[PDB]
Amino acid sequence: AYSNNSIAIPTNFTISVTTEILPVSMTKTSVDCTMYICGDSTECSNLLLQYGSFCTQLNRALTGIAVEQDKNTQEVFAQVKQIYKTPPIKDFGGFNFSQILPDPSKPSKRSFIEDLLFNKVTAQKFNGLTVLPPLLTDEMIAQYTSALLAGTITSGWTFGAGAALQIPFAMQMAYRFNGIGVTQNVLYENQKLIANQFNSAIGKIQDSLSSALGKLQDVVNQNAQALNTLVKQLSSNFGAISSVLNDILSRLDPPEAEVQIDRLITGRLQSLQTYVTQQLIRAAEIRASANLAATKMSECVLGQSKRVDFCGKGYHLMSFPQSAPHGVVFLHVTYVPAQEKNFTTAPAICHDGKAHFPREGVFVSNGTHWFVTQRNFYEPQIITTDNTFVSGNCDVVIGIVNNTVYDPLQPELD
Amino acid sequence: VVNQNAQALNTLVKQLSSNFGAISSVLNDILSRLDPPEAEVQIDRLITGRLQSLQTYVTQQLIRAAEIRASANLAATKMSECVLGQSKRVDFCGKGYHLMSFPQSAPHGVVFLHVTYVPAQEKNFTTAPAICHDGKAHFPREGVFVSNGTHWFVTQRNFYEPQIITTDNTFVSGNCDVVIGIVNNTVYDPLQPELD
Amino acid sequence: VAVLYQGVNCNVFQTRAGCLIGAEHVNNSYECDIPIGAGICASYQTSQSIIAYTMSLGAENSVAYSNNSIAIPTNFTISVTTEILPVSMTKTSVDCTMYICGDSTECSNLLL
Ligand SMILES: *[C@@H]1O[C@H](CO)[C@@H](O[C@@H]2O[C@H](CO)[C@@H](O)[C@H](O)[C@H]2NC(C)=O)[C@H](O)[C@H]1NC(C)=O
Ligand SMILES: *[C@@H]1O[C@H](CO)[C@@H](O)[C@H](O)[C@H]1NC(C)=O
Ligand SMILES: *[C@@H]1O[C@H](CO)[C@@H](O)[C@H](O)[C@H]1NC(C)=O
Ligand SMILES: *[C@@H]1O[C@H](CO)[C@@H](O)[C@H](O)[C@H]1NC(C)=O
Ligand SMILES: *[C@@H]1O[C@H](CO)[C@@H](O)[C@H](O)[C@H]1NC(C)=O
Ligand SMILES: *[C@@H]1O[C@H](CO)[C@@H](O)[C@H](O)[C@H]1NC(C)=O
Ligand SMILES: *[C@@H]1O[C@H](CO)[C@@H](O)[C@H](O)[C@H]1NC(C)=O
Ligand SMILES: *[C@@H]1O[C@H](CO)[C@@H](O)[C@H](O)[C@H]1NC(C)=O
Ligand SMILES: *[C@@H]1O[C@H](CO)[C@@H](O)[C@H](O)[C@H]1NC(C)=O
Repeated sequence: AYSNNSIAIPTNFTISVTTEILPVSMTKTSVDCTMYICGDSTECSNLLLQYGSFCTQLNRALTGIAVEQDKNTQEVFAQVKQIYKTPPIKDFGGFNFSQILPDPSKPSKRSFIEDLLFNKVTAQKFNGLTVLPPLLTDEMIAQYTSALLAGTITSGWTFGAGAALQIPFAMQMAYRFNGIGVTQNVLYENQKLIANQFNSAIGKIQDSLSSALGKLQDVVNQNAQALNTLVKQLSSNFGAISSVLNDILSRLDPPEAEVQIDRLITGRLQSLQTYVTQQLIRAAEIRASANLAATKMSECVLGQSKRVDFCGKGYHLMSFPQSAPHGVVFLHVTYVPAQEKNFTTAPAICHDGKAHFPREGVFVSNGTHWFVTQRNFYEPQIITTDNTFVSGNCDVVIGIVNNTVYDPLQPELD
Repeated sequence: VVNQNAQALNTLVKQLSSNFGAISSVLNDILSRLDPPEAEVQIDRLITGRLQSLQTYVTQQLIRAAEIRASANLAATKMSECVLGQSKRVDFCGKGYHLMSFPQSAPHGVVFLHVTYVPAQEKNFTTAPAICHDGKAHFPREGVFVSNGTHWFVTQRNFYEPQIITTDNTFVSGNCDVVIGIVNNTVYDPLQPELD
Repeated sequence: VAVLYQGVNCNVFQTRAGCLIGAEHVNNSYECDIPIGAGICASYQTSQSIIAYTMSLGAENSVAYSNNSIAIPTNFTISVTTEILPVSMTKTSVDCTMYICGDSTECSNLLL
């Protein structure tokens, strides 16, 4: 229902925690050029000398892809070069943080949620398909995620722009409310309710991740499928008589075998060209996912964002990053007002003959009453001379009513 | 970028010298060592090999152009956000707090120069979330209450500046029983001697 | 030099990257300099030689957390920083006739 004289104001609010997943890197692979076309044959190298520039381009291109996974891993999990210790005392005002911070007695340095994500996560070398291992282990990555998680719980946002500064958590959350337009007294009046809502939403997340991940197994699926695709090409002919070079060499002198060897060479070289171009496109797609995740790391975690729907859904408060195989997991802590009530409203108020405009609030009315409240939450205040400012007369305002203003200087006259 | 272009050109030039299975790479030697009806297979092998080289060169240049355009759009957004006005995004106009920025030209590119605002030294202090005067709670307007341990002040959240606590720096919104951490300390009203 | 192998299981130093020949393993860890893989970073320090060590994560510092104490900056600095970005690349054009065919008529006929 839309009207020219009405407004509805939030009265309660709820907190909720939202998950989003993004891939960060992908399996590194290096494919020899000679071995794939030629096994242990000496004559198979000689016919390949004419195309030596193709082997040098194909070996250089997978190296240039190989360094990109190292830059993608090195740009998201490293916004600080200081490892912040984790305090022993665990009282943070009633906000129970026993799930995202890692328990010391655990033998691995993951916490509980990283293990749930680790359990959800799902000879080849003879043909020359080598897999190189990533530069960083999951324990050192988990050391970086533990430093980043500790820095928001200890220093707020002023540790990634400068040297760390301590601050209790009770003022950190009130600093986050004034950034979205809410007075801080709503935090100080209802801390136990939000703390138990935050603990219940963490338990809801533990139940939701345990019941999904459709964007972190596919990137492994594409590489494993494409590798089996290059495997099956070893048994194709291309209009040849056999699929094994030593069988051609064992049965027919080399001059009477060059017509089969060149026909196998062009086909296998063409399949290498296909595999290399497919890896270049997927690597560029990963580069795009990596730069976007690095911006979310430097935007949601450090500082607070003024962009609607950049971190979660709702008015963003905090984030808590986690680490899982080949990808990051963000945990946004949004704020969503709940109950509302319809009310009569007015742009301005005339009293003395001067238009009284509200400072930071909006004028509301209950019929018998006239109050002012903050835009994003209900709290009724009487009209005073410290809550409005005067400007001009009352004839230029289309919608104005009459109501008396109490001067707080009346007892000052007594 | 200059290195990548000079390699991509040099490989095109080097591929001219390979026969790709032929008995010579010089077209005039093909036309002199066979009749064209029998030299068409050597010419077609050179045609297929040079077309494969040109195909790979073109695909490589299409690939590089898309990344260069992505970097140009990123520099455009830094041009309209770092140079003009301030941003409130941290780690997107250089380390720490950013004030203004200064574009400088460079061959195939641009160099930005930020002016960063970084705190340095600090001092330890005993805080309080809120202060109970006479039944009412006094929350600071935008400050945070600090105290050396013998005097209580209020200041901004990023720079030291002691100021005497006053009724014009706090607003009341209830009582003291709903707030844990509140201390007992009186508040000065500067208007009382003005009434005398 | 120090020759490193990838899949070869053998100053021999055996790692998860392969077999490492010609580097003296030490227990003193440093900031990474030359990355090899699996957490191994080599350097040329003390006599000085090609040494092998497990990388050192960031730098340690103590954190101080209280339930009633705050820290307020009292001095500030001004500095400048640089960021380099490429905006364009060299424009090139290649003719489909001259590259494929030098001087010849049937080489143009075959390309119809
Ligand atoms: C705003 O919503 C919260 C959460 O529902 C309310 O908190 C509950 O209040 C009732 C009061 O009887 C308690 O029994 C519950 O335990 C509280 N929390 C839960 C888990 O629901 C709060 O009272 C609501 N406030 C308003 C203004 O209605
Ligand atoms: C936090 O929750 C866990 C799991 O229920 C519990 O074992 C722990 O004691 C709780 N800690 C606090 C501070 O209540
Ligand atoms: C708004 O509240 C008034 C006062 O109770 C009531 O008369 C009216 O029906 C309400 N309007 C809506 C939108 O329900
Ligand atoms: C608001 O709408 C009502 C019903 O159409 C109308 O009578 C009244 O004049 C309107 N007031 C303004 C300020 O437009
Ligand atoms: C406010 O009071 C003036 C003077 O009596 C009157 O002319 C005007 O119509 C009133 N407006 C209302 C009813 O809000
Ligand atoms: C800090 O914690 C200690 C131990 O629980 C407690 O005695 C003290 O009152 C707390 N101080 C504040 C202001 O929270
Ligand atoms: C503060 O003063 C009130 C009233 O005298 C008293 O009841 C309360 O215990 C005092 N609290 C402290 C912290 O001294
Ligand atoms: C290397 O070989 C030795 C002897 O067979 C064996 O004990 C060891 O486990 C092997 N290590 C690896 C990395 O395979
Ligand atoms: C810190 O600030 C004071 C007062 O402005 C000044 O005297 C002192 O030289 C400054 N120190 C530094 C680190 O520049």
